[PDB]
Amino acid sequence: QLPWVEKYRPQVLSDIVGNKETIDRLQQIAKDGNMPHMIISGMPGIGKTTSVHCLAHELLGRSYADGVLELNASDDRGIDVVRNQIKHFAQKKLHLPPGKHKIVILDEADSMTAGAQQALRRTMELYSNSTRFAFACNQSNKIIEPLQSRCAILRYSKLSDEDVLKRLLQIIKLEDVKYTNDGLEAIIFTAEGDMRQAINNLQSTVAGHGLVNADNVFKIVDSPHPLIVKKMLLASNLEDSIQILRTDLWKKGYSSIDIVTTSFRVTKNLAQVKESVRLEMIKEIGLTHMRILEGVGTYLQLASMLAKIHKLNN
Amino acid sequence: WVDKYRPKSLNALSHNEELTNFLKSLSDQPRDLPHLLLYGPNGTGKKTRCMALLESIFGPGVYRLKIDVRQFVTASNRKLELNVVSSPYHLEITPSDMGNNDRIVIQELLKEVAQMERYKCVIINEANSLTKDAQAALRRTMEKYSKNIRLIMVCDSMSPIIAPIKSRCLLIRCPAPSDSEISTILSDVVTNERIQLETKDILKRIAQASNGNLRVSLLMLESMALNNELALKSSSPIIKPDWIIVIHKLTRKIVKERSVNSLIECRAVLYDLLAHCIPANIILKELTFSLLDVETLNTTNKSSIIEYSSVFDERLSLGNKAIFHLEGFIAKVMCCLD
Amino acid sequence: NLPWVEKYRPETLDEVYGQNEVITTVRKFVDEGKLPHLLFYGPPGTGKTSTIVALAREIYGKNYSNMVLELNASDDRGIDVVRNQIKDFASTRQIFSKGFKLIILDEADAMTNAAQNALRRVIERYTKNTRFCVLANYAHKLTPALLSRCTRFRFQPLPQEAIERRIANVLVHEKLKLSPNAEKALIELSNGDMRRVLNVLQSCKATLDNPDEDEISDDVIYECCGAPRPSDLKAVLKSILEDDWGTAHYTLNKVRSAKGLALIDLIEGIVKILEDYELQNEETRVHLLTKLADIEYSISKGGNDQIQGSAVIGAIKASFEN
Amino acid sequence: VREEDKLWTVKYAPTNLQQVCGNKGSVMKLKNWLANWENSKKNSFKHAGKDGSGVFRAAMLYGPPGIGKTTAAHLVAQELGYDILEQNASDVRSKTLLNAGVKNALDNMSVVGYFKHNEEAQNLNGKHFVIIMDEVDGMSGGDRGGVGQLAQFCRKTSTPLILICNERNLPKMRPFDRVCLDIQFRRPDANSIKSRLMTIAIREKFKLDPNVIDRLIQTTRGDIRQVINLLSTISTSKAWEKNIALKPFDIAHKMLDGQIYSDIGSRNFTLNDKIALYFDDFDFTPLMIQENYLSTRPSVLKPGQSHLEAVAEAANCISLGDIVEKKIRSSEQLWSLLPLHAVLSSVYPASKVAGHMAGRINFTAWLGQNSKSAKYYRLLQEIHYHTRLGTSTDKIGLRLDYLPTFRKRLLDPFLKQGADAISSVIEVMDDYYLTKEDWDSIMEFFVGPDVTTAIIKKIPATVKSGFTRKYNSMTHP
Amino acid sequence: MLEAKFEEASLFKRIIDGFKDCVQLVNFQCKEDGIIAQAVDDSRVLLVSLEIGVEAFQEYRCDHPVTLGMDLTSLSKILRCGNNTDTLTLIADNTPDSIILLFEDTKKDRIAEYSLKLMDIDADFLKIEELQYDSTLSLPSSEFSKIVRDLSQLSDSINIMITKETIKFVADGDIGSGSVIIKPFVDMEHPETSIKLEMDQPVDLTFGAKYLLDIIKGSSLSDRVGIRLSSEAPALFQFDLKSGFLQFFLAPKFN
Ligand SMILES: Nc1ncnc2c1ncn2[C@@H]1O[C@H](COP(=O)(O)OP(=O)(O)OP(O)(O)=S)[C@@H](O)[C@H]1O
Ligand SMILES: Nc1ncnc2c1ncn2[C@@H]1O[C@H](COP(=O)(O)OP(=O)(O)OP(O)(O)=S)[C@@H](O)[C@H]1O
Ligand SMILES: Nc1ncnc2c1ncn2[C@@H]1O[C@H](COP(=O)(O)OP(=O)(O)OP(O)(O)=S)[C@@H](O)[C@H]1O
Ligand SMILES: Nc1ncnc2c1ncn2[C@@H]1O[C@H](COP(=O)(O)OP(=O)(O)O)[C@@H](O)[C@H]1O
Ligand SMILES: [Mg+2]
Ligand SMILES: [Mg+2]
Ligand SMILES: [Mg+2]
Repeated sequence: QLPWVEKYRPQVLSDIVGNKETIDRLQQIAKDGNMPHMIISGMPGIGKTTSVHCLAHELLGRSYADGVLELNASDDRGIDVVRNQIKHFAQKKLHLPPGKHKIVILDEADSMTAGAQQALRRTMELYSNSTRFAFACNQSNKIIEPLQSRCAILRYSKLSDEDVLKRLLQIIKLEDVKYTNDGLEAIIFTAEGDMRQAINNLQSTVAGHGLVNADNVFKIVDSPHPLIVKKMLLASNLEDSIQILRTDLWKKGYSSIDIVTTSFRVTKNLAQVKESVRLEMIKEIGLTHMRILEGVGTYLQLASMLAKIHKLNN
Repeated sequence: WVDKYRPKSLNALSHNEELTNFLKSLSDQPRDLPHLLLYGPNGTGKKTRCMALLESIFGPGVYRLKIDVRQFVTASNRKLELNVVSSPYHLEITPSDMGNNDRIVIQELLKEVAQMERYKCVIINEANSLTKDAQAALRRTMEKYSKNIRLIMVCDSMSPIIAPIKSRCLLIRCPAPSDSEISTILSDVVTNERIQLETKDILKRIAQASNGNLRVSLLMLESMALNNELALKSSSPIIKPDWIIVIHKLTRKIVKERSVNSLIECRAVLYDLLAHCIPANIILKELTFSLLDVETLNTTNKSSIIEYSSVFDERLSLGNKAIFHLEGFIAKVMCCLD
Repeated sequence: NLPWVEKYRPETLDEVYGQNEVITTVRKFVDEGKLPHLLFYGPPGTGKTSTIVALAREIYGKNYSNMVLELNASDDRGIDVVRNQIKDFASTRQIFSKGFKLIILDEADAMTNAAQNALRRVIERYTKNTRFCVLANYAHKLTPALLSRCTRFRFQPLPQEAIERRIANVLVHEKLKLSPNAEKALIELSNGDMRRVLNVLQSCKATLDNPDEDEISDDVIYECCGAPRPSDLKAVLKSILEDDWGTAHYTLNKVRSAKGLALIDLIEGIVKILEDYELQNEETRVHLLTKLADIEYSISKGGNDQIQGSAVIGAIKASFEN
Repeated sequence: VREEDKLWTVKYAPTNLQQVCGNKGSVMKLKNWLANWENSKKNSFKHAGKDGSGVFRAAMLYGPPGIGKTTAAHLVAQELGYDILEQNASDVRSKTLLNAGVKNALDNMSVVGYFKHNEEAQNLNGKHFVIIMDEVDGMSGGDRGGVGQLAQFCRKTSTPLILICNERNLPKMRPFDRVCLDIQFRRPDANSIKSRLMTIAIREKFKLDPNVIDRLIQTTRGDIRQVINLLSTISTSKAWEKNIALKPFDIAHKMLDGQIYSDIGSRNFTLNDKIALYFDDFDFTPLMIQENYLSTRPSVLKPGQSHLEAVAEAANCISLGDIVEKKIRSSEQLWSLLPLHAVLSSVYPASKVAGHMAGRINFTAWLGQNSKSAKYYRLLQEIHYHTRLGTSTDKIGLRLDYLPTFRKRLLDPFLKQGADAISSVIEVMDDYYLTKEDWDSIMEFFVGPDVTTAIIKKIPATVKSGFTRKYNSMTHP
Repeated sequence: MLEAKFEEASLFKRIIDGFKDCVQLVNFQCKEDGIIAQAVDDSRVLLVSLEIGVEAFQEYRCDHPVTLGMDLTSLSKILRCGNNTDTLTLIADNTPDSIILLFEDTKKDRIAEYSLKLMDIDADFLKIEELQYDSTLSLPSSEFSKIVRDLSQLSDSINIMITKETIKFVADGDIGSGSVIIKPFVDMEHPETSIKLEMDQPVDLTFGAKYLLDIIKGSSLSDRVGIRLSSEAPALFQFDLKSGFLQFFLAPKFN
């Protein structure tokens, strides 16, 4: 077998779907070649690493194997590496087209020690005539302030719904899969922006149950069913909600964190109730979540959360 | 000025004869002195009592002490330092300069001092800013080393101290000086400083307006003597510090005008007060009591004031950005008073 | 000589209970030979470790001591460990090995985000020469990438039939008699963790083995577990709902003192009892749940015990007024 | 080799000492110290000439990142015609390696400086050394015994030894306490940076709105390299400053709109879209929402809830979101709490007090106030470290009680006694170990009716000169 | 581009190992006259120049002048491989991104070609003008190396004196002091034991110990080392070669 996320990974910059502004920025960068040092920040699985990889590929053409140094969390990045190997790579003579430059792609820059990030400063400041640096990070706060200021910051928003839907439809058309609209909406729901997780859940559903259907997705996700949680959060009499939470969710060994997270996610999408009541229900569920994370996970906390949600809905 | 008239013995004390009698009693046992926990309001002179007790046990040379700096490495790769003022017989640890590394420094320093071998004294200032982990480490240190480290900790409102620590130490309290005794000390001061008083009513007036805080009373007497050319008459416009006047002007602006157009300037004044080394809890307490002092409000408004003040004081003690909670408290106050 | 927790540990796939839905799947995976990376996650005392060790011993037989590497949580777990040990074990190919190795990471939810990123990159790199198996208690503290990379397996708690079968097998292989209500109270208090059951059994064995023939009554089980008996809960609730303030306070105090009761478990039992009453109004239930949750949250930080007890009594009383 | 393919920071680097924007005083101080270091060496570094800058061997540069410290140091060393022997973080500056490499060259001469030009009478310092230790703060764990060895290098040296760091008051930088002179580079003002950006823009044949330039200079918090690097992005035009550069402003503009939270608009813009709008920038959105949530004319008010109640509830939710953010930053592994924070600090107050913007969206100011509070707390901590021997108080009660009367005793004589009270003033200053800098710091911490920045300059400068020249003769410790 | 064929592969190995400890990055300017190189110390105190004419190459063909800037640690790692009785060959292509070093055995087909990645260095090439040095002398390299290795065990500075046709080395450390003097003389029996001297002004200089210890490593190239000292100019140490020279320019100390 073969993972779809690995098989259908975009190799050309145009195939990347998502942020429309920064992808066009990188398109013009590859068209010109004068790429500056850049940090790329954003939430996981929204197309950070693939973006910089495609950029380097399209920018260097046939010389990618000789003019690119990649360093992820697997490779050793301490003090000796940044002082010896990176410095000897930056000085390496290489005759490229007039606009191109050697590229150093540092993925998961957050794991790089601050003391290790110190050494990179003069190494990237001095040899900026034949070497450019591209950091890829989740949180741009763990990068030291000097490196934070030396390079251009590129933020990647979380994926919307129409973009993930378009990508999934492309994948289905290329793979000739049987599906339905409710299944795709369930994929969008369980993904919430993670293109990688969306594609993986799609492939797992197709491999396990063949047909992309709501019950199949909700049986392969191992998460509480969104319909039953919505019924819990929308029952008229409180005892019905308490009985639902007791018998249908608490007995089957679900983790309280998962229950609160699913309630949060379904309350976000309840497009039938008003907006203010949604915000207040989210506030209550979030207070209950903060209580849960502090060490107490008794059923009484979820019962009180449901009670307060009903008190608000009345 | 004030430090020039600071007692240097239990006999030189001129206040709380019960307390000085009990300390003279306790100083009869230099070989067995239990741990002491002094608690009482600010400016009562607990540090004076502690240093006088030390002078009674040890020599009178305990008051000539030298400052020192000590830097150490933690479990991680951070090397941080503190400043301890030490004497030939005692040392004063003030775990206030450091934010969260109280436990490591207290553990290391106590374990290092407890291997010098007749014992040594460790004075813990601000015993309420100690994280519970640091407090537990201190209690275990007390449990281990008891023949070289006799702990004396001064603090105020000793609620953030776990009962495991209260059990081992002797709880001693220092009540604020009554207005009569404050007036007596002020009279002694103006006598030894030949200040030309027109009457003795100014002393009682200062004692009343000082709210039983001895050191701020002495210091405001100092501040007023240099504005009347050492001749204090009956018409004395009592001088308040700058931040108190700012807080009172803020209170008057809150009472007189109730709108967001004034809330902007209120936030500006809060920013200006905070950025000049002033805590949040002090601002909140002063603003609350000032708003309660105003005579135009009824009892329901005062009850709402104190309830919101309690809620936002809890939230200030739980949060980290004080301007948010202060602006929220003032907004709720303006809402209720509207 | 060794404790029952270590003695009665299963050694084959047949000696696991209440997990048939996963046992058939792992048997399909071992007969197919296409065993991918696995994630076993669930509440403690369920059989994840036992199942994976039995599966490894079945697949590799005697080569288990060579092609199976077990690693636990925070073994000096910097990025350096994932760079050296796991990476060498994955990359290095044995002299006479056919197939793939197995690296089982026990309680591997205590890894930092950087450590989990290193692990996901490693499993991505050498996914053709070895397969991994990650064990977890809470599947919400893992990076979604590592979760998506492998196949999930949730370990639902042990049902009543499985635990009853296991305690029967333990009983017939030991010198103990067990009363009818004893197993009922046992299953009610254990909540479905086999480890706690095998612990408390040998505990009450060593506790009441005076004539080698005493019967384990519910008293000794409630003592060894440190849980209240439902009769005391009903009695204290009755006293609160019926008597006045002083008598109810004294009753609560004596019940929580003479037996050693924590307010947390007492509140759990009290709300469990109140869950099945025929309350006519609704505001009573809402106020009760809210105030009791607030009491539990405040107890979680260790206030003044008597104050929280009086607050519990006041909430229960003021809730039942309609 | 090409004029274009170089970055915009290296291509537009300063060349003289009149293009360095901001901090002219510190540059002139460094230049006048380096020029007179020769005569200071002649006098064995014991005669402090007219500035107290004749006894120190090493100069130390510090300040926020992106001001020109490295550029100023290099240009000052080059103007005098010296030869720059530079070592930085990328070199292993251990104790043994420093003793081997640099220590043997503290007093030697240069070969390249000799052979470059030695016949024409330009300047006699064409062959001397100027050792620049850049990023001394960057001494990581792999450089053992570096800070102490450099502190020892400060003394016993024979050539100008410039040092550069980013945080002077860091404990690791303590061994540089009094053994070297230390000047400070402040964040440049908006006028000089605006002039430099205008020069660059007209030089690159493109014009921008001055308001956008002001917003940029505000966002970058005074960093010049950062704003230049961000401006270089214009070539790759409202889309540029709308999407990439001025993102938090547009986030605040979209969130505070009144048409979104309406029923007609909410059906087109879901709550998930607003949470994504927050996630766009989760570092500046809470502060931006808190700064200007009370400067809009609302339109979503309830029938019976005035503006004050709405702003009060918004501030309550802001406080709750602040608590949630603190809980999040207590342990990063709880990033799952990030969406909840999203609704508390960001979405809820905006939805509560949305409407139409009255004026213009003002950037957040909490960062500058936090920096000012940190600086003043450091100064007060130093003052207490000095005065603790004879006050018997805590670091916070000092500012509360003692500071007003201290200011009175230290200044008010200068208002009524004229200038003969200096012998008394220093007397008080001799009792509390205070210095002239301590006097300035004490004079600084005052707000309200007792503002001193206006009053301080009213006294005659002759009194200041006499006080300074009289304090120089005595020393208490 | 260029094809250079050494007669004995040990020659370039000794050349590189002679000064591989004073400079980390060196530039080799390949012209038609031969190979010229100059490199400054990392502390800008000790310059190293090297000239090797076409007479030292069995066959040397250069299409057009080029600059091969390579490391010395990697070049020493590569040159450490080949045996002595081989035929080293240096080859470079147009726009050289890497140099090729062939090792061929005369009586075998064992050809071993290695590749080395060239570095990029800013050509801070200063030009050296001949100066009339006051004192010019020449002495056996073993004698000078022994004297330096003996004197350096005392302090970190060595003082040289040339006065009235007398050479003097002096060292004064904390553990003691030491002094050596040399008188010029010559012997027809073995001219490799003669100490030449041509003095125009008595000169007194002081040099660093570590730099002299790094310089004396060149004693393996030749046996007669020449020294040129001036009153204030940097000292010149010269080791002659069958087709060229290796020169160390050393900067004096201050009083
Ligand atoms: N916009 C996109 N279009 C198509 N595929 C995408 C997109 N974004 C993510 N993916 C898929 O997601 C997979 C995961 O790779 P990346 O997105 O590069 O991971 P990442 O963004 O670096 O997140 P990390 O590694 O956890 S910080 C890719 O192999 C793609 O198949
Ligand atoms: N399904 C089961 N069937 C039979 N015995 C079991 C079962 N689960 C647990 N046990 C017993 O309980 C012991 C503990 O099992 P473990 O596999 O260690 O539990 P666990 O799944 O690893 O949960 P942890 O380690 O607390 S996270 C085993 O050695 C057995 O004796
Ligand atoms: N005053 C200034 N005017 C114009 N450009 C400046 C100025 N200061 C810095 N720069 C820019 O910044 C580049 C050099 O950065 P520096 O500010 O010298 O770095 P730095 O001051 O050492 O701060 P670090 O290294 O991050 S702690 C110059 O080439 C300019 O592009
Ligand atoms: N018995 C006393 N007689 C005279 N002055 C006193 C007496 N007790 C306290 N004081 C004065 O009170 C001042 C403040 O006391 P201190 O211990 O500094 O308060 P805090 O505990 O707030 O630091 C001291 O300067 C001291 O002069
Ligand atoms: Mg990535
Ligand atoms: Mg286990
Ligand atoms: Mg710099």
